[PDB]
Amino acid sequence: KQYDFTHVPKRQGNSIKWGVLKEKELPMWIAEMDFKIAPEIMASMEEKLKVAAFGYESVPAEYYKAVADWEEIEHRARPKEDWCVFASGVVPAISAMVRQFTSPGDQILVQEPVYNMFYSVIEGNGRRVISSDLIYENSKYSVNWADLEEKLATPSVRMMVFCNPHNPIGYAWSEEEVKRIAELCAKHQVLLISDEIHGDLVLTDEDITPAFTVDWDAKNWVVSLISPSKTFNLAALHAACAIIPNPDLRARAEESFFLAGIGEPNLLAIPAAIAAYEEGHDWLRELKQVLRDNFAYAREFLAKEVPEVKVLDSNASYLAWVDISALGMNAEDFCKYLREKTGLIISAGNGYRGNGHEFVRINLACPKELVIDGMQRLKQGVLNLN
Amino acid sequence: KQYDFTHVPKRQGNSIKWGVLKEKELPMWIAEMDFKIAPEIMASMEEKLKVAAFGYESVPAEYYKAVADWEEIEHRARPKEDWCVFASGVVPAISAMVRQFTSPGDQILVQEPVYNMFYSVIEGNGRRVISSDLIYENSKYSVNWADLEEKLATPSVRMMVFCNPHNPIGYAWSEEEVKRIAELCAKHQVLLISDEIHGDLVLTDEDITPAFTVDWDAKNWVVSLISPSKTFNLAALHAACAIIPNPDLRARAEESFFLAGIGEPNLLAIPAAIAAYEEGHDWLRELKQVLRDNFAYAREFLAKEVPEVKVLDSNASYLAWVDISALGMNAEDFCKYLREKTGLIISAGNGYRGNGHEFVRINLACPKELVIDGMQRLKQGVLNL
Ligand SMILES: [Ca+2]
Ligand SMILES: [Ca+2]
Ligand SMILES: [Cl-]
Ligand SMILES: [Cl-]
Repeated sequence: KQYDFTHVPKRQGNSIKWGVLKEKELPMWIAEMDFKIAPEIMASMEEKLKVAAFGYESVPAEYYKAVADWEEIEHRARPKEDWCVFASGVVPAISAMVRQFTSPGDQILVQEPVYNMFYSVIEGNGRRVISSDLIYENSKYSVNWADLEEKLATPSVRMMVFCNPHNPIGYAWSEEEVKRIAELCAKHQVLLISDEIHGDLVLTDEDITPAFTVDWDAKNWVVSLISPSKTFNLAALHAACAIIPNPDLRARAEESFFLAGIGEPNLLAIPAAIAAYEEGHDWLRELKQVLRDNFAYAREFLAKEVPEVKVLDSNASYLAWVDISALGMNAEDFCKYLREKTGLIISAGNGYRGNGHEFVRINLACPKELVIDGMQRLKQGVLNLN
Repeated sequence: KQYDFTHVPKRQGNSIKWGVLKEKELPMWIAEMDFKIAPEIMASMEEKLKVAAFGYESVPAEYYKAVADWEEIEHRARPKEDWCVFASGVVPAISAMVRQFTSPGDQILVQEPVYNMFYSVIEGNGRRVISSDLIYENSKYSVNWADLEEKLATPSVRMMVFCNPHNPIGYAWSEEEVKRIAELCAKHQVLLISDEIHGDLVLTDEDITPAFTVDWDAKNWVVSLISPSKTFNLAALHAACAIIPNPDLRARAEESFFLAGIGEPNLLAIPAAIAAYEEGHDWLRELKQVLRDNFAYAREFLAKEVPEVKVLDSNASYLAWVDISALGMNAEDFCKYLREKTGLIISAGNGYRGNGHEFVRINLACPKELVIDGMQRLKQGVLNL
């Protein structure tokens, strides 16, 4: 390989993932990777530090050009650069747009189970979550299209937060799916906020369909949100981008980002994001193969060794979604037991709502040696359930 | 000198201060310095980059300890470490608190002329600015205390955004003034948001009185906002700290920061702020020597060579507030003219409201040679009018 995917980066003491651990505990919960970032990103960060003065920065045209170039090359989906607006994070941009584009008490639609932060930003802002729950049958999730449309058609339903690809299930929607969702939203005058943060991590020979690509009959109703954070192991960089084709919505979102204090870059966001999006292609290619290898190992190991659990077929993300229903234990209980008995720390599905209490989420973006250790621990934990 | 106050940092192309300038142009407008940062802070940033993976960060106890040690050493005012809450920036924290601690339509009190971004975050959020204007007489500003109180006691006036020290005028309020303002707010059930971002830049023997030092029960109505950003030339670091003695108000503020997306540090904020506040004392000491020398030169030069303008007396900040009323030109017009004629770029007072249309603001946090150049350009501008 061209890059290092074998050694775990040594963190400083205030790391969430690696701080405040007990001896020999193995964290596989929170969505950050245990790989070094692309050295091309590191080089840009080092060069920027050498300025040795960190005053106010603008977002340059080159930022948006980088975003468009990356989407073109990786997804054959080139947005117009004028559509693009810097924000310091995806979830903060969602929070700002909740406040700008809905009123207190309004309902915002999601598809449960889904990323727990969506509930926080909706409910924390005094909006109300409504779900069109994903249907779970024969170990796969699907949409109830009539139920989704009925809910979208509700007067008080004003926005849809769409996870594309969908976390935690790891599903990159088909083109026809994304188009149908956009069409339904536009039809019912519902803003479609498409959170595309996992969009570079499709592991099959498929690709995402960014919301911004939909036909002009619906394109004015959509916002696509992307960031290098998940793709490149840069949660703390605080660089993201909203892609908003409608100019009036775009102006208003931009104002909302400035109000929230999320519209101006920190001292690294610009050079580091530009380096990721212009020079990170090769590193990503290699990462995807490391991830495929890890998922293949996990799937084979659990199928053969722990038939009590079922790793869902998923096509995107570095997070495995594992049906633990056959164990007959609430996931929160199971994960607490597992950590106590084995030191393995994985995420309980409960906070994703939907049917999440029957699932655990396992982060596989780590060296193979850590995956092996974790699988062994998970097995021992299930075996010891007596 | 132990540290470098003579070379201007060479910026990348997206710098606001230096970014789009004509050859020859001399920017002395926006409040960032033309000095390299303390090497101790650079060292901490370099060390952090070694991690080469930048996942999620907590705020360590060491961060609050650093803040408290800094305040103790530099201001003789140690906060309890428990009072402290990280935020990604002072203005963004003010914005969050406007939304959490007031309702749409409420009035938020300032003292004009004052930092223009206070108006943006009040009005943008759908609150209404109200001012108790600072009275300008005999080349000095003062407070109209009866007017201030009348406004604070108005039912719809819910918060005061208090600039301590006051930008753009450069005034570090006395202990008695800060205590009085806090009392007035508390008595009238108004939250005092004390923006203390210029507090480490008092250039006289005077020192700031942080709002968190006021006696109980007024103390339960105050929030002190600090940051290494102005002190250390770190605006883009996005590290700040709210100091909030009232535990319930503090928890609510923290919640508001997370809700807005400004509660989580970026991948440099923690080590860099810790370095600044633990190891930055000697650099700051030397900086104040250079700033005093710069101000002394500007005052001497303008008194002798440009009697048509008047630099107001100020005890804090690296920004000079200069009365240009004798020129008989709106400040915005004069600054445009000045830039065209001489290439000097200074801030028109208009945007600070109050009586700012009669003033210009000049940033003196640059090498002495740039100050000498800029003062000469100013002279050239004024005399050629
Ligand atoms: Ca193929
Ligand atoms: Ca076996
Ligand atoms: Cl709207
Ligand atoms: Cl309140």
